[PDB]
Amino acid sequence: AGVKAYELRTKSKEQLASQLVDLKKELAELKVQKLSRPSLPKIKTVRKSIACVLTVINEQQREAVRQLYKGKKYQPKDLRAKKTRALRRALTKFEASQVTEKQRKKQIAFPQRKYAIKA
Amino acid sequence: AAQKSFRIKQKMAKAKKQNRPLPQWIRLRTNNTIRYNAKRRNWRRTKMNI
Amino acid sequence: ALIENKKAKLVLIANDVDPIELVVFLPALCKKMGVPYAIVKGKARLGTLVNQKTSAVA
Amino acid sequence: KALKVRTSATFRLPKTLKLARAPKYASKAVPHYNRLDSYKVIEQPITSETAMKKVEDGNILVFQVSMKANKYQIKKAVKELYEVDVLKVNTLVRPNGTKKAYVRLTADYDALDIANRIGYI
Amino acid sequence: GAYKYLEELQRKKQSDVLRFLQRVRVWEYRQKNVIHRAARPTRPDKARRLGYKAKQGFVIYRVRVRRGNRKRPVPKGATYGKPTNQGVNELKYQRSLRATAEERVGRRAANLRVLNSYWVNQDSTYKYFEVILVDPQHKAIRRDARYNWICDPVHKHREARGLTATGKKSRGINKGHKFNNTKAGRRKTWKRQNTLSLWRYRK
RNA sequence: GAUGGGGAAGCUCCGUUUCAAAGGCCUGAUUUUAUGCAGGCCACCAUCGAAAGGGAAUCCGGUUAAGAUUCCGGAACCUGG
RNA sequence: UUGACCUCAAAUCAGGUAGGAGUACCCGCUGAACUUAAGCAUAUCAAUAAGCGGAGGAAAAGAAACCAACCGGGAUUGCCUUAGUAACGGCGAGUGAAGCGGCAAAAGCUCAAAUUUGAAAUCUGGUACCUUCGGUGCCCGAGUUGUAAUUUGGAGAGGG
Ligand SMILES: [Mg+2]
Ligand SMILES: [Mg+2]
Ligand SMILES: [Mg+2]
Ligand SMILES: [Mg+2]
Ligand SMILES: [Mg+2]
Ligand SMILES: [Mg+2]
Ligand SMILES: [Mg+2]
Ligand SMILES: [Mg+2]
Ligand SMILES: [Mg+2]
Ligand SMILES: [Mg+2]
Ligand SMILES: [Mg+2]
Ligand SMILES: [Mg+2]
Ligand SMILES: [Mg+2]
Ligand SMILES: [Mg+2]
Ligand SMILES: [Mg+2]
Ligand SMILES: [Mg+2]
Ligand SMILES: [Mg+2]
Ligand SMILES: [Mg+2]
Ligand SMILES: [Mg+2]
Ligand SMILES: [Mg+2]
Ligand SMILES: [Mg+2]
Ligand SMILES: [Mg+2]
Ligand SMILES: [Mg+2]
Ligand SMILES: [Mg+2]
Ligand SMILES: [Mg+2]
Ligand SMILES: [Mg+2]
Ligand SMILES: [Mg+2]
Ligand SMILES: [Mg+2]
Ligand SMILES: [Mg+2]
Ligand SMILES: [Mg+2]
Ligand SMILES: [Mg+2]
Ligand SMILES: [Mg+2]
Ligand SMILES: [Mg+2]
Ligand SMILES: [Mg+2]
Ligand SMILES: [Mg+2]
Ligand SMILES: [Mg+2]
Ligand SMILES: [Mg+2]
Ligand SMILES: [Mg+2]
Ligand SMILES: [Mg+2]
Ligand SMILES: [Mg+2]
Ligand SMILES: [Mg+2]
Ligand SMILES: [Mg+2]
Ligand SMILES: [Mg+2]
Ligand SMILES: [Mg+2]
Ligand SMILES: [Mg+2]
Ligand SMILES: [Mg+2]
Ligand SMILES: [Mg+2]
Ligand SMILES: [Mg+2]
Ligand SMILES: [Mg+2]
Ligand SMILES: [Mg+2]
Ligand SMILES: [Mg+2]
Ligand SMILES: [Mg+2]
Ligand SMILES: [Mg+2]
Ligand SMILES: [Mg+2]
Ligand SMILES: [Mg+2]
Ligand SMILES: [Mg+2]
Repeated sequence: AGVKAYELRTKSKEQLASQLVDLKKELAELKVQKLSRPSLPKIKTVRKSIACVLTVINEQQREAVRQLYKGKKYQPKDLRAKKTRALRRALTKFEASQVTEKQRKKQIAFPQRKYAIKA
Repeated sequence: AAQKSFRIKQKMAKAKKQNRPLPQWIRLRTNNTIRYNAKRRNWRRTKMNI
Repeated sequence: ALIENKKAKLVLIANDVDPIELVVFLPALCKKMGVPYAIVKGKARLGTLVNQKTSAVA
Repeated sequence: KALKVRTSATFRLPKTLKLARAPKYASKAVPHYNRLDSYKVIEQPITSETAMKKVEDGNILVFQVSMKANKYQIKKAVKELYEVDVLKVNTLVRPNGTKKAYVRLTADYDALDIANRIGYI
Repeated sequence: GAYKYLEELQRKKQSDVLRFLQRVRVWEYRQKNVIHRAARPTRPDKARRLGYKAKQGFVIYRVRVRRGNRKRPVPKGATYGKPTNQGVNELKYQRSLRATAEERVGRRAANLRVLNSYWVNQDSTYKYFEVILVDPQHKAIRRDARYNWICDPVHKHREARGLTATGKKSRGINKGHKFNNTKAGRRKTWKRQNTLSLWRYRK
């Protein structure tokens, strides 16, 4: 059978912890029964279920942290958008659009005008 | 030998678990070109060199 | 720039300046231009009348 | 006007005030869970033709234990998952990678009654 | 500005006033370390016309280099070759010591960029240079578009590739018939004149 | 064999206590309180390096297809609190 | 006694950066010899291999302290060509550019040296708030040993 991911996001931190303890008793009883019978494929469909509970809990904990650093500077590093190293050590779009005040007068007075040859 | 470190003994576990033939269900698979185990190591002929 | 236009009245010179090449020509300018110049001890008491730290001339 | 008298002929670094950390952001922002759980210390009961002779006769309850567990973390894992007191914890590293644990129980707690209770005999 | 007065006073190096300050500063800088922080420029006219602005980020370092020729590092003067290259002592190090002075402060402060450098003082054993460095990650340098080009990653370690005032001089990048051996790069003008170009429809 | 330093275009070399502001233990002070401060002291000044050097403290009996002064039974010792 | 300046430190102080890999191409340093000269030492191989430092998707060069001697041209790079010529070389072997012309591509510019002086008008950081790859307000600081505005040689500034 196995658990589903969308039915674990509607549960609290206490209920997901209480579900996670019961799933580790499932391996603690079926690894005992693993040496009795020569083949037990039932252990595969529950170790992926613990990997699904540990994903929803890790999802709810990180989203709780993202709501208190929201709207302020100095967020932690793993919450930052990485996207590469080389563009993080680079000029931002505001700092690359910084034109000097002398060239700003030249762009207003004489911009790149359009022209054509027809007559 | 017999009074060793853990790092030397750690590679002995990988060297022991690889000294075995192929499983019997390997040769029956679809499109298999493997006929035997070519990495069989014997302690008398080819030493592992740690 | 105020000495060359004869617009200075009393020029103070601080001896505490460690880059001395900034300040060696200041008694030379005030001598030819007729500006009376004074040498005062410490650039720290010149920053109290101006609310700065380094105020070598006034 | 007078200076400070110095009774020693050696000038040294003055003791200053070292501040404690008041960080603007957490380092990893998530308190990580227990890396070695109570269900991760013990991983498999060992049922050989020799390990079962220590359960019935020697009062030794043999477990297979992960490599990151000492004698401390095995004794508090049997007392938590079973409520069974432990006299001694005895470990050896197997030659095939994992670690074997010989756990001798007390005289008041029998090892054959806990074997058939959980499922292996 | 009064920096025109400092410009003519600095040109009289063998005057009676700049021979007193030469001897005090050659002793003060020798008792300090080889590469140490200079918290204030001693020549405010030279640094300003090289690009020093009195704000947060522009850092002056003072550096010391040894004086003389480059002895060949071969063991015991043994060449093992033709007698043309047999000489050891009289090899004279095709880079300027001003560029070596810029390179040693680059390895120590790898988070700053070497802008320029200038001579201050010397003796028979050392040369003294005040090398100006610009901090690129400071927000006054990331803004203020006069100096936003140093944050571009093609200017990483300009002192090691010859892009400074003494780097382009030692490489010999100038305009002229005298600079035909190197005008845009010596190893680039060497490969344009020895590449045997074989076309599609061969002439 | 790092560091402070001194060389070297540089990979790195020398030195290791030498032209260095190079450090941590006992106790008292507190009854908003946690550990800041008053001392009295102490300058020793990385670290690695011999399962035959130095070096705290266990024995006998029994036991397994193969384990032992390590398990069991009995009897001791040392270190730390 | 107390408050500053200057210089130099201390921090598991607040938050930022490099160091390594790759290395075909690219920027410098350093640097041979076999071979050729029918020997060999200058030369040649070669301002190459190896070694070393440092970047990017290109790098580098670049808006003349230029080419020219003409009715002058007009940043740099690439190609055709000049040319295998001028010249260098026991002028021995060998080595060897550049100006013009045609074409691909074409884009130019800003810092100091000036008194804002009837008003540091400039900027980092902290904090509150928000249409937050940012802005406003506030509080410290950097800074007069000079931060904005103006101009930088083609001009331009101060007056009328
Ligand atoms: Mg990264
Ligand atoms: Mg970053
Ligand atoms: Mg042994
Ligand atoms: Mg043999
Ligand atoms: Mg052999
Ligand atoms: Mg070996
Ligand atoms: Mg053991
Ligand atoms: Mg002169
Ligand atoms: Mg400063
Ligand atoms: Mg030789
Ligand atoms: Mg040689
Ligand atoms: Mg000397
Ligand atoms: Mg350039
Ligand atoms: Mg040439
Ligand atoms: Mg080149
Ligand atoms: Mg050719
Ligand atoms: Mg050629
Ligand atoms: Mg063709
Ligand atoms: Mg043909
Ligand atoms: Mg060493
Ligand atoms: Mg030893
Ligand atoms: Mg040791
Ligand atoms: Mg020993
Ligand atoms: Mg011994
Ligand atoms: Mg016995
Ligand atoms: Mg046994
Ligand atoms: Mg035996
Ligand atoms: Mg016993
Ligand atoms: Mg007893
Ligand atoms: Mg005791
Ligand atoms: Mg910190
Ligand atoms: Mg690198
Ligand atoms: Mg390389
Ligand atoms: Mg080169
Ligand atoms: Mg050479
Ligand atoms: Mg050959
Ligand atoms: Mg020959
Ligand atoms: Mg021959
Ligand atoms: Mg020969
Ligand atoms: Mg030769
Ligand atoms: Mg040849
Ligand atoms: Mg050559
Ligand atoms: Mg190479
Ligand atoms: Mg890249
Ligand atoms: Mg680019
Ligand atoms: Mg392109
Ligand atoms: Mg121009
Ligand atoms: Mg004409
Ligand atoms: Mg041209
Ligand atoms: Mg010819
Ligand atoms: Mg020849
Ligand atoms: Mg010839
Ligand atoms: Mg040649
Ligand atoms: Mg043309
Ligand atoms: Mg432009
Ligand atoms: Mg300006």
